[PDB]
Amino acid sequence: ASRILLNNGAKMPILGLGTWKSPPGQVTEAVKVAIDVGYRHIDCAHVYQNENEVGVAIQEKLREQVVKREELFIVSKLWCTYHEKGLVKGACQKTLSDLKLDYLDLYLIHWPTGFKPGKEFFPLDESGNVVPSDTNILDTWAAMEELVDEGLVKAIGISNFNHLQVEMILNKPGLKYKPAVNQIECHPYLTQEKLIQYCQSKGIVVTAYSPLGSPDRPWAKPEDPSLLEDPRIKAIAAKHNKTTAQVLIRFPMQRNLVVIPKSVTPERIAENFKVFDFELSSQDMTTLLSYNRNWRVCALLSCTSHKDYPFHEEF
Ligand SMILES: NC(=O)c1ccc[n+]([C@@H]2O[C@H](COP(=O)([O-])OP(=O)(O)OC[C@H]3O[C@@H](n4cnc5c(N)ncnc54)[C@H](OP(=O)(O)O)[C@@H]3O)[C@@H](O)[C@H]2O)c1
Ligand SMILES: CC1=C(CC(=O)O)c2cc(F)ccc2/C1=C\c1ccc([S@@](C)=O)cc1
Repeated sequence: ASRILLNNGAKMPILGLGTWKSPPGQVTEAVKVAIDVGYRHIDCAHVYQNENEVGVAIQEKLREQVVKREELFIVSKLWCTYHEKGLVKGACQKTLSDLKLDYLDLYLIHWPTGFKPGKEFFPLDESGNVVPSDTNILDTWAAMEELVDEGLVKAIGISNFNHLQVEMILNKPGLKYKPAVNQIECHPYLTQEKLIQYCQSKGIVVTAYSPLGSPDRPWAKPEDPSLLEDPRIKAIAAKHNKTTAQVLIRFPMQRNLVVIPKSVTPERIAENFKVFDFELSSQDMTTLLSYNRNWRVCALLSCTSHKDYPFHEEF
């Protein structure tokens, strides 16, 4: 069952390709291979610094008539330095330009935290803390809504929002378009039951990022755990004649989540897609859920004093 119906009426493929850390000289081939082997959803962001190269791939596959534009589901994200209402459209248009698209299927507020505008993605002061902007979630949301009305994006959503921040938007005076998606970190070590149930209860689809535990994240430490090497998960994969990665990808799918594993390795791109031919039992699902440790690999530790930092709240 390969697409989920969003609250904007569009169908989103439940498996997509992640692109954070995909080197610019490797990501065009990664996305080409992905489309060839059946991916129809690509997760992008301006801050990843590789959208031009992602776009080359998409355009070549459209030109080759491997796929039609309406069959693709392209996602990107508004970076923190563009939260001011007057900057949102230009940020979207830069992403559209780089991706070689005339619309996005989904555009997310990447984080609830606005930063001072400028050339620096992470403008810093002396204490190691980010320089905020005096922007707020609701005004940025209104600017996102304008993108729908101007035809630049088919759906808007959020990422890394806690349930109180989602509630803020849902309670917005004059709300025109509800968020379609909340994209959050989710894997067996950070199972997210409370936030997922909240979002799903509101008709908001959850996308699970870092489903393999982001082993390539640049701040990984040698003592940190590794989902791909967890012998309990290895054992579940063996029972099914699948890889650990395949179990880690199938897991969120069975929770009615979208999942976006990243790879630049052609064999793994193909492996990661081969997750529609097996099912985890309910007992296996509950067992995987039992591995939760509240272990977050993307904690945005330079922004813990920002007024809108999302991870002080329980969920
Ligand atoms: N919204 C947000 O704030 C946010 C935050 C984080 C991530 N995301 C999105 O979510 C995507 C996925 O998360 P992520 O990039 O953090 O990490 P991930 O998908 O959990 O893990 C990617 C790592 O796993 C490796 N890998 C992939 N498939 C494998 C397989 N079958 N066997 C063994 N190793 C495998 C990759 O290696 P190779 O590439 O070398 O094959 C890479 O090192 C991102 O790329 C981005 O699109 C969003
Ligand atoms: C969590 C995270 C992500 C993941 C993502 O969105 O997919 C990311 C992606 C990028 F392209 C660049 C930075 C980040 C980041 C956190 C982070 C990194 C360095 C700093 S420096 C200011 O010390 C601060 C925060």
